[PDB]
Amino acid sequence: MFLTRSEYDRGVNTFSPEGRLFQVEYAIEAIKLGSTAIGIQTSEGVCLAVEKRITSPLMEPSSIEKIVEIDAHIGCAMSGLIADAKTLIDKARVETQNHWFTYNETMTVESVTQAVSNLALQFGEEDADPGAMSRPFGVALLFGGVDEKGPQLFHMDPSGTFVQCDARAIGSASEGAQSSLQEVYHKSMTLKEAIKSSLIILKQVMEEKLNATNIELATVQPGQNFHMFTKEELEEVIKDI
Amino acid sequence: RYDSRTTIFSPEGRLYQVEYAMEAIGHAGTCLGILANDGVLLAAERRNIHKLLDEVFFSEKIYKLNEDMACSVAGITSDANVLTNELRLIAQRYLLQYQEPIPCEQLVTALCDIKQAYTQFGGKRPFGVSLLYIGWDKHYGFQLYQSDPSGNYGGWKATCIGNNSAAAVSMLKQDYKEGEMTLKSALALAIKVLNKTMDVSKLSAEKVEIATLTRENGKTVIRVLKQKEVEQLIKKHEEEEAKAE
Amino acid sequence: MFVPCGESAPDLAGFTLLMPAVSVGNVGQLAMDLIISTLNMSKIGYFYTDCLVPMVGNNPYATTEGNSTELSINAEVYSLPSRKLVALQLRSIFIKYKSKPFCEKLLSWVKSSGCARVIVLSSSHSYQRNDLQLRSTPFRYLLTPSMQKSVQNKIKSLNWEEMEKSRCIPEIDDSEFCIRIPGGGITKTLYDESCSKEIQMAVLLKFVSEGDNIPDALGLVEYLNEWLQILKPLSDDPTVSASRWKIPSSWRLLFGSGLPPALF
Amino acid sequence: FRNQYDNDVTVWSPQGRIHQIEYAMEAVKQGSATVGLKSKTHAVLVALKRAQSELAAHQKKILHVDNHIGISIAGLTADARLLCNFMRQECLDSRFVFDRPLPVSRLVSLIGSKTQIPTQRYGRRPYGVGLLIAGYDDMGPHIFQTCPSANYFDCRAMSIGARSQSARTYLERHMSEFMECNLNELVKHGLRALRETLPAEQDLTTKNVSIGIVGKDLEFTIYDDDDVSPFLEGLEER
Amino acid sequence: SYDRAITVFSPDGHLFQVEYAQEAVKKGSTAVGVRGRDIVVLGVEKKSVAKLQDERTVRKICALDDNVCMAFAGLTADARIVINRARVECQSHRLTVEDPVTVEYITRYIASLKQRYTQSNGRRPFGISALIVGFDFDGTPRLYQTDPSGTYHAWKANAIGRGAKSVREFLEKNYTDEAIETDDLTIKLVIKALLEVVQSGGKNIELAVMRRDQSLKILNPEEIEKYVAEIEKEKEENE
Amino acid sequence: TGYDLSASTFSPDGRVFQVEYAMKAVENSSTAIGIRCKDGVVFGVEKLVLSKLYEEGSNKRLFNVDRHVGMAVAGLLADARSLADIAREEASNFRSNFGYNIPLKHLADRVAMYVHAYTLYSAVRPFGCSFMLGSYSVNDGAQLYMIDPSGVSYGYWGCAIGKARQAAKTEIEKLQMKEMTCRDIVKEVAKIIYIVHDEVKDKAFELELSWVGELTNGRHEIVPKDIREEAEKYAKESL
Amino acid sequence: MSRGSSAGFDRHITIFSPEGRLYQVEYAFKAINQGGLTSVAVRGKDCAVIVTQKKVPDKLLDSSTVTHLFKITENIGCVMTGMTADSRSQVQRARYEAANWKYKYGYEIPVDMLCKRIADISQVYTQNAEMRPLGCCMILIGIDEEQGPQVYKCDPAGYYCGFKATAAGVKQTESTSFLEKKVKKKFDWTFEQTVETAITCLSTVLSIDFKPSEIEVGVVTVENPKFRILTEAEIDAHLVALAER
Amino acid sequence: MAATFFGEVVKAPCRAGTEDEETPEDREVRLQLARKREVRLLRRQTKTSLEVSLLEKYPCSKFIIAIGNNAVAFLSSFVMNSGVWEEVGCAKLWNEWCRTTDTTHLSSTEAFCVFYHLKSNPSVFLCQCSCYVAEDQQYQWLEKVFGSCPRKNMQITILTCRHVTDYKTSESTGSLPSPFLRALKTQNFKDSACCPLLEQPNIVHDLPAAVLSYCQVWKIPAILYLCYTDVMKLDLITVEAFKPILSTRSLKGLVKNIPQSTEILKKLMTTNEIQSNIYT
Repeated sequence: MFLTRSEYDRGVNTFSPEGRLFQVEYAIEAIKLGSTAIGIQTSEGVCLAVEKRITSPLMEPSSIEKIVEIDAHIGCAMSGLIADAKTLIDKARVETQNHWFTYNETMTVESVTQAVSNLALQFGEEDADPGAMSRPFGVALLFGGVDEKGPQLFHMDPSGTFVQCDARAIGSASEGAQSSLQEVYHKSMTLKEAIKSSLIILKQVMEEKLNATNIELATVQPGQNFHMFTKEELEEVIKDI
Repeated sequence: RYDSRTTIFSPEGRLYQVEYAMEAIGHAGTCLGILANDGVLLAAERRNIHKLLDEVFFSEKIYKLNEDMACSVAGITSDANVLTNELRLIAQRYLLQYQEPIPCEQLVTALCDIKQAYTQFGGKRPFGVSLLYIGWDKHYGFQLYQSDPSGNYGGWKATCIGNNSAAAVSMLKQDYKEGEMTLKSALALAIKVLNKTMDVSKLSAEKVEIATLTRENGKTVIRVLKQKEVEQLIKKHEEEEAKAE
Repeated sequence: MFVPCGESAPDLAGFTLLMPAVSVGNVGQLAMDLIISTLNMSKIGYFYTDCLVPMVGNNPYATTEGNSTELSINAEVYSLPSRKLVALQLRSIFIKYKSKPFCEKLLSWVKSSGCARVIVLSSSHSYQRNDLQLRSTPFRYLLTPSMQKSVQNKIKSLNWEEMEKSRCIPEIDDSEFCIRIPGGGITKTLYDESCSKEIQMAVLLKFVSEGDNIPDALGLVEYLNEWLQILKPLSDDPTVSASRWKIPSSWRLLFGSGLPPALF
Repeated sequence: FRNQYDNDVTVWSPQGRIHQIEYAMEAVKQGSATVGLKSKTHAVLVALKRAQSELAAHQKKILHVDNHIGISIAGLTADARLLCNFMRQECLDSRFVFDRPLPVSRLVSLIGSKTQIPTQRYGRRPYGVGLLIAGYDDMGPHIFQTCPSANYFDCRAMSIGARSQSARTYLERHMSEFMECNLNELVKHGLRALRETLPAEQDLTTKNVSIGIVGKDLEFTIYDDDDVSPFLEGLEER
Repeated sequence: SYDRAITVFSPDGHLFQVEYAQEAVKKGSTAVGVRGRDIVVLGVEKKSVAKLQDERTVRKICALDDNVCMAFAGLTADARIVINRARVECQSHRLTVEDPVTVEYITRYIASLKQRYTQSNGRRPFGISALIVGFDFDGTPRLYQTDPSGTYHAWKANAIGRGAKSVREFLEKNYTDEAIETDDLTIKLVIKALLEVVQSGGKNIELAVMRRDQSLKILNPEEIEKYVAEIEKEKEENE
Repeated sequence: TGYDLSASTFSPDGRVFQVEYAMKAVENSSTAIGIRCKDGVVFGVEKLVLSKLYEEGSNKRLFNVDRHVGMAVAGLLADARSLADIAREEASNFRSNFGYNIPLKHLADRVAMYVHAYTLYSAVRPFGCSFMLGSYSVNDGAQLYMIDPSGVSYGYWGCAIGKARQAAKTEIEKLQMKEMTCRDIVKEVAKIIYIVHDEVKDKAFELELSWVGELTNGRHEIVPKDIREEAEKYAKESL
Repeated sequence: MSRGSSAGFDRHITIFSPEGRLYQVEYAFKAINQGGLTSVAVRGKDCAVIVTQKKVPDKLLDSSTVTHLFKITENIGCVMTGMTADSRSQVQRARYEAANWKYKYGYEIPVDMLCKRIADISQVYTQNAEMRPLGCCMILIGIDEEQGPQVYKCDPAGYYCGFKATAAGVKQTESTSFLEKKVKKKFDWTFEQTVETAITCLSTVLSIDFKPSEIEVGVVTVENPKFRILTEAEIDAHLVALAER
Repeated sequence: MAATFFGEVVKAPCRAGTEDEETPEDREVRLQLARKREVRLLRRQTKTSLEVSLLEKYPCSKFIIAIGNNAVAFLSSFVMNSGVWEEVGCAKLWNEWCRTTDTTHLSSTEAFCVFYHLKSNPSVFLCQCSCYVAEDQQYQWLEKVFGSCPRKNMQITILTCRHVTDYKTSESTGSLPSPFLRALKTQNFKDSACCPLLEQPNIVHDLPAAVLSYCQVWKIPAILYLCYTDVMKLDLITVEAFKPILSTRSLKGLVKNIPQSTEILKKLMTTNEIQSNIYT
C-alpha cells in the first residue's frame, strides 16, 4: 500500500533487517577506492605487489608508503584510507616488539594479524571514553611473512576478520584481479614466476605504463628477511614484461 | 552541511556557526581604536542610552586588563565579561611566571586560542564577542589588536568593530595620517568617525566612551576621558565641520 | 498525463477532486485511503508519471474475493460519477528533485478536465506549532483566491482556523506574511502554483507527528466530513457504531510482521 | 508504520517489542549451519566452514575456550571473537581462584548477563553472534546455545545459522537415539544433520567441516581439515 | 550517507567532513614551496593586503625550529593551533632524542595530529594544509605537504590553496636541473610561479627562504626590495 | 505519537508512553500465577516448550533470589533474568549488613525502586518484565508482591501476569486462598493453569511449579516431582 | 551521550516556548491526575490532618499494603498523589534527606525545610536534558516546636507554599473552592471542626458518603506530635459522627 | 543519525522524506553530477546511437528479464544454455553502487543490464541485469529500453529476489518455508501463475516494480516473480526455487536440457566473487 524512507545505514550500531551493520560494510565500500594490491604466498616465499598511482611528477615516489616492514619477517600492503593504515601499522610494529620483548622469540604472522584485528572491532563503544575510533577503519591489509609454519599470507578488512589467504587481491580492481588470479595461481610456484604472474595481472589492471616507478613490490622468504625491490631490480624484472 | 553543532563544515567549506557568530557583532555598539605616534585611544559607543541607568563607573565597554593594556568589547556582553575575566587572569599568570608585564601579542594569542578552541572540539556555543586591544610593551611599543569569534586576529593601525563597521573602516582608510599623527589629532579623527557612524541621534558625551593610553615617565596611563574634555572635543569638531562649509 | 482503464476519457466535466500530499505521517494519504474504502469508489484511471517511485500492490481496497487480484500501481485516480467525487491516490514517495514536474503536469491535467475543486488533505510537523497552536485545535485550512469567494461563508461559519502565516524571509522584518508549511510535501508548492493558475483549491490539514496515525486519520476524515458531508453527519450520538468508516482491506498488520518465537 | 521505533535499542515499539533485538537475530541467519548434538558421555560441534571466498582457507568456526568448554560461532565475527576472549578470561580466572574447571552452566549465565547489558543502554548494539557451547563438567555433557537477545537455552541438540531449520527438523526426528551412541555414531549423526542443510548438489568435503569433540575423558579437541577424514568417511549418500 | 557527522561513511565511502576540510583549503591564500639543491624556498601570496594592517601579525610563514619552517593555507586559527603544537613537539623531541628533529618526523607528527581529529564524532577536522620544508642534520633539503585527512606526501615543488593546480601544473614544466644549481636562480622560479596567480604585482607576496645551517630569513621589501628587484628581474629578462 | 521515543518525555495528556509499551510488552509472554495461602506461597507458569529439542528445564522462570524468597517472571527472559540477578544482590547485601534474612516487603521495595529508576532517563530503557516475589517466615507469615515494569509494588493475595492475566485473575477469584494449605493449593494452581491456557496457538507447554512456606521450612524450592505429577493428573481429569 | 534533546517546543524539558513556558513541567502536572485519586489536607491551630481516597479496583490485592500515606520521620508525614512509582521514590528521597538533616544539624528537620529541600531537588529535574519531573506532588504535615501546625505541598515544577488547608488530585479545583468557602466561614477546627471538615470536603466534592474502607487518615496534634494513621474503627467513628446528628 | 554531542536536537526523521530543503555554483555542479548519473544504451562496436528506444527498434514477442544476481544466475544457467544468444548491446549505468565504469570487457562471469536474443528468433529478448538501479534512473531506463509506443504483441516476464525478512505476514518470518515463490500479474495476463499471488500488505518497490507498472499502464500482459529467500547472496536452492517457472507456457519454448543447466549452476556458483567475509 505505502512506500517509506527507512534509514539504517546512517548511525553505527544499527542492524538493518537481514541483520547486517550497513555502517561497517560501508567501510568495506571504501577499499574500492585505494590502489590495487596483490599478494601471492608460495611455498618458496611470498611476494606483495601494489600499484602506487603517482599523481604528479613533482611527487617523490619514495614518499608514497604502500608496503611497510612490520618486522624483519612480516611485510604489509595497504589499500584505502592510508591515514588509518598509519595507526594500524604502528599497532602492528608495537605489538611485534612487545611480544619479542616479553617472549624471546619472533612473533608469528597469524598472531600479528590477530592483534591488528584486535585494534579493529572497537567501532562504537563511546561509553569507553579514551581515544576510540567511533567508526570502522578504512583500510584493507595484506600481512605477508614467514614463521614456524612456513610462509603465510593474511588478509584483513575493516571488519576485524582474517583468513590464512593466498592470492588475495585488494583495491579498486580487486575482484577482476582475483578472477585473473585463481586461474593463474598454482601451488608449486617458484617465487620468480609468482612475481611474473602478479606483475602481469597488475599490468592489465593499471592506468599508466608499467615501469619501476609506477609500482613497487617486496618479498620475504626463509633466506633473507624483509626485502624491498629497488628501481634497479624493478627494471631488472620488468625487462621481460 | 548546514547551521548546527558548531563543528560541521558545510559542503562549501564555510563554518556557518562562526559566520553567524560574526553576525551578533554587527548589532552591538560601534567601537573603534586608533594608533598614534605618542599614544593609543579606544573609543566606543555606549548604547545604554536609557536615562534611568546609573554607575557610569570607568566603563561599560572599556575594561582594563593589567597595568599596561586595556580592552574593549562588542557583542553578547556576558560572554564579553567572561573573556575579560579570562584575559585579566592570563595577564596575571604571565606576570607571575616571568615577573614582567605580558606583551600584548602574548595575551591576544592566548585568548584567541581559547576562542578558537570553542570553534572546534566542543558542542558548545562559540563566544560571540569581538574585542579590541590597546596596550604597550617594550618589544614593539604601542599596539592595537582585533579579534573575531572565529579566533582570528590581527594587528591594526586603525580599525573599528560593531555597528556601521564598513563605513567607519572605509572612512578610516581614506582618512588616516598613517605613521605621522599625534594623539589628539587622532582623537579628532575618532570624533569624525563616530560622527560618520551616528544613528539619527547626534552624539554627545552621554553616548560616547573614549579612553586613551599614554607613555609617560615610565608608567602607563589609562585615563577614561571625563565629561568636560569630551564635550569640548565635540564642540571642536563641530566648529571644524562648520567652517569646512 | 492521465491514462484510463477503458481507453476513453471519463470526461470529468465538473467533478470535485480530492488530493493527497506526501506529508509527515502520511496522514493525508491515509485519510483518503479511508474515504476511498468507505465510499466504495470505483477504479477508473491510472496516473502514470516519472515522478513517483514505482510500487505495485493488489487492490488494497479489496472488498471481495473476486477483485482481490486487481493490480494497483503507485498512482491511480478513483471516482464516483454519481456524487461528483473523484480522488487521486499517491501511495509511494517522491523522486528526488521531481516535485516540480509532477505538480504542474498534474495541474495541467486538472485544468484540462475542467474540474471544479482540488481539495487537498495534508499534514504538518507537530514541532512547527508554537504556543498558539498548542492551545488550539490541530486542524487548519487554506483557500485559494477562487476558493476565497465561493464557499467562503461555509468555511468560516463552520468555526475553522486559518493557516498560520510566518515571516517569508526571516532575514528581513519587512516581508509579507507568507506561506510556510513544512512536512506538507507538495502542499505549499501546489497551493502557490494554483494561486498562479487561479484555480479553485482547498487545503485541509492536521498538525501531526508520526506513529500509529489511525486516530489521526479518522480525525482528518471527520474534519473533511464537516464541510463535505460525504458520510451522513454524526447526528451527535452514534456512540456505538464507531465503524462508520470502511477499514480498507490493506489496513492489516502495520507495526511489522510478527513476534519472533524466541523472546517471550 | 513503525519506522520511528526500529532504530535504537532503547525504544520500545508501540506493540511491546524491541525491533533492534529482532534485527540482531537476523545476524545469526547470515552465518553458516552448525550443529551441536550430544550423547550421554560426549558432546560434539559439527560446523560447516564458509565456502564464500575461493583459494583462501575457510574461516574458523570452532574455537577452543578451555580444556572442557568449546564454542561454535554463527554470527558477526567481531562479536564472536569479542565474546570468546571474555569466555577465556572467565575460565582462566575460575581455574586461578578455585582451582577447578568452571562449570558450563555458570559460564553460560555469565554470558547471558554480559550480553544483556548492552541491550538496554543507549549507543550500543546487541552482540550479533549466536554461540554453540559444548562442555563437560561434573554433570556430564551440556549443549547451550546463545542468541543475540541475551537469552541462553539448554539444548540436547540445536543448529543455528543459514537454513538451520532443516537440521533442526532432522535432529528432532532423531533425538531419542542420541543418548546411547558411541563417538563414531554421534559424529555421523551430527554430520548428517549438517548435511541436510546443504543443497543436494554438494556433499560435505573434507575442506569445509570442522568437527570438535569434548566428553568424559577426551579434552575439547578441534579436528580441522584432512584430519576429519576418519569421522567423515563411511558417511552414506543421501 | 551524507556530508554530515564526520564519522559516517557514504554508501560509496567518502566520509565527507574530511572531504570538505579537504576543500576548505581552496579559499586560503595560495602557498608555494620549491626545494632547491642548497636552498628551500617558501612563498605565500597575501591578497588581503588591507593597507591599515600591521604586516607582521598576519604573517603566514611560521618557523617550527632552527631547521624547519612552515607555511599553510586555509583557516588561520587552526593553523596557529597546529603550529603551536608542532613547535612544542619539536622542542620535546629535542629534549628526549636530543638532535635537531628531522623534517620527516615533524611532518609525521603534524599529520598524526590532523588525523587524530578525524575519528571521534567529537572534534571537527583541521581545515588547513601545510608545506613543511627545511634542511635535515645529514644535510639534505626536504619538502612535505600535509592534508586535513592526514596524508603527508613529500614533494619536490608544491602549491596549495587558491589556484592549486594552476600553480602546480605551471610548475610541472619548469622544475629542472637548471633551476636549482644556483640560489637566486631557485628564487626566481617561485617568484614567477606566484606571479602566475599573483594579484598583479608584488602585493605582500610574503616570501621566506632558508639556506643551510643558518636560519629562516624572511625576505622583506628591503631598501632594494629584492621582492620587486626580482619582479622586474624576470619582467626585464623575459625578452 | 511523537511523545513516545524516550522515557524522559511526558505526553500532552500526561502519560509516559515508553513505560506503557513495556507494561504492554509483558502481554507477549506466557502467563505466570502465584497464590498465597495459610502456610506459604506457590507459583506456577505456563512455560512454553519452544521446540522438543530443549532440555526439560531450559528457560526457567522460577528463579530463587534467596533462601526464603522466590521469583516468577513474565516478559523478556533476558531482562527478567537480569532483575532476578539484581534481587539476588539485594538479599546478599542485606544479610551482610544486618545479619538476618532480608524481609520480603523490604526486598520488593528495594527492587521496585530500581525498575522505576530505569523509567525516568533518556539513556536507558525501562525493563520489559513483571515478576512476583514470594516468601514465608514464622515472624510474618507468607507474603506475595508484584512489580510491574513501571515500578509499582503492591502485595497480593492472588496474582497473575502474562498474556492471559484477565482469565487467570477471574479463575483465581474462585478460591478461598486464605483458608487453604499449599498441599490443596497446588492442585488448584494446576487447574487454573490448564483452564487459562489457550491450546490452539501454544501446544507443548511445560507446567512448572514451586512453593515456599511452612511445609518446606520456609525455604524456596521447586516442587518435588511426584507432587507435580499428581497435580498434572488432577488438572487433567478436571479437563 | 544521551539520546539528544527531542526537537520541539513541547518535545523536551529544558527547551523554552516562545513566551517562555516550560511544557514538560505542565504535562507533569497533568500527570498527577493519572490514577483518579485525590487528596485533601487541612489544619486547625493544634492539629494537621491529611485524608485521601483508597481505591482498590480488585479484591485479590492486599488492601493492607496498598496505601498513599507514608511516614517520612516520626513527626513528619506525607500523602502522595500521582504516578505511584515516582511517588514512592520521592518518599525515599524525603526520608533520606530528613534523616541526613538530623545527622548534620542535630535536631529534627522542620517541615518547611524538608519541603524546601525536596522542592529544590525536584526543580533540578526541570533543568537538565534527560531527567524527568516526578509526576507526583507531596503534601507534608507536622509540628516543629513553635512555628505552629504546618501543611505544605511540593509539585513537579519545584514550587512549594504554605497552606491553611490544601488539596491535590483530580477533583482538586472543586475541592479548592469548597475548602476556600470552609476557611472563609469558620476556622477554629480544634480536632473535630477538623477531620469532619476534610472528610466533608472530600465527599461533597467527590460522591456520596464514604465508608471506612476507602479512607486513609493521618493526623499530628500539638500534644501528640507523632504521625498516627487512624485505624478502620475510629475513621468509621468519625463517619457516623457525620451521619450521627 | 543525530545526537552527536550531549543535548543536541535530533529532528526525528520523516518516513515520507519531506526533509529535503525544497547560485551558479550549485546549478553547474548539479548539472554535471546529474550528467554523471545517466543510463546510456550502447550499440557496442558503435558504442552509441540508440536515441530511439531499443524495443522500438526491434520487434518483440516474448520478453524475459531478470533482476538480481540470483535471478541472473538462474536465467544464465536454466535458460541461457539451450540456444544461442547474441548481444544487441548493454546499458551503461553509474549510481551510488556498481561504480568505476561498471561496464567492462563483460568480465565473462559478470553482467550489468546486458541484453540478449535468440539465434533462431531474434524477436525474443532477454535483459540480464544484476545491478541496483536507483530511483532517479528507473524511469529513464524504462524509456530507453521500451519507448512510449509499446507494440502490444510482445509479452514480458520479470523475475527478482527479495529477502524473506521483508515479507509481511502475521506469523514470524522465521517460520515461513523460505525460499518461496509469489507472482504479480497485470490484469491482461490471462494465465494463472505457477505460484500463489502476492498478498495484500506486501509490496514491490524497485526497478522490477517500475517495469511491471509500465506494463500495467499500457495494457501490456506481464508477470512478476518473487523468490523470497532467506539468503540474498548466490546459492543453489535459492535459485532452484525458480524451478516451477520453467514449466509455464511463457518459457516452454526455451528449456531443453536440465542437467547441463545444473552443472552450469555448480560451476558459476563455485566461480563467483569474493564478497567480504564478515558473517554479516
